Amino acid sequence: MCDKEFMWALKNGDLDEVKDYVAKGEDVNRTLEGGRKPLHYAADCGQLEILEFLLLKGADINAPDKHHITPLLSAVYEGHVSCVKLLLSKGADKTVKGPDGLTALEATDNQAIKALLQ
Repeated sequence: MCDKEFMWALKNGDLDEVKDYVAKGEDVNRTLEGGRKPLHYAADCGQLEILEFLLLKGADINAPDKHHITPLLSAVYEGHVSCVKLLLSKGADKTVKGPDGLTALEATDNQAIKALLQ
């Protein structure tokens, strides 16, 4: 009944706001938009701090089924890749849901993304 605050937080780094909601009892898997999880906005723009958060609890780091993709690639085409680093540190593999060797290979040419293909 208020996705705005809940959602507008993942992106505006209001990590303190998304932290209060899950403070209830593990609920890191609610499509706030219509077909996306709170890990795309956090990865796409979570000051790299928000992604590790809602991931610490559950782990939509792989959940994806209809999105046929995992959030590590979300940061890949973002230039942040500060998350991908501490990301696979948990696993998240890299091609566990992408097309194929795309992951970091066909994703770009900067040595930061290629860091995940390491």
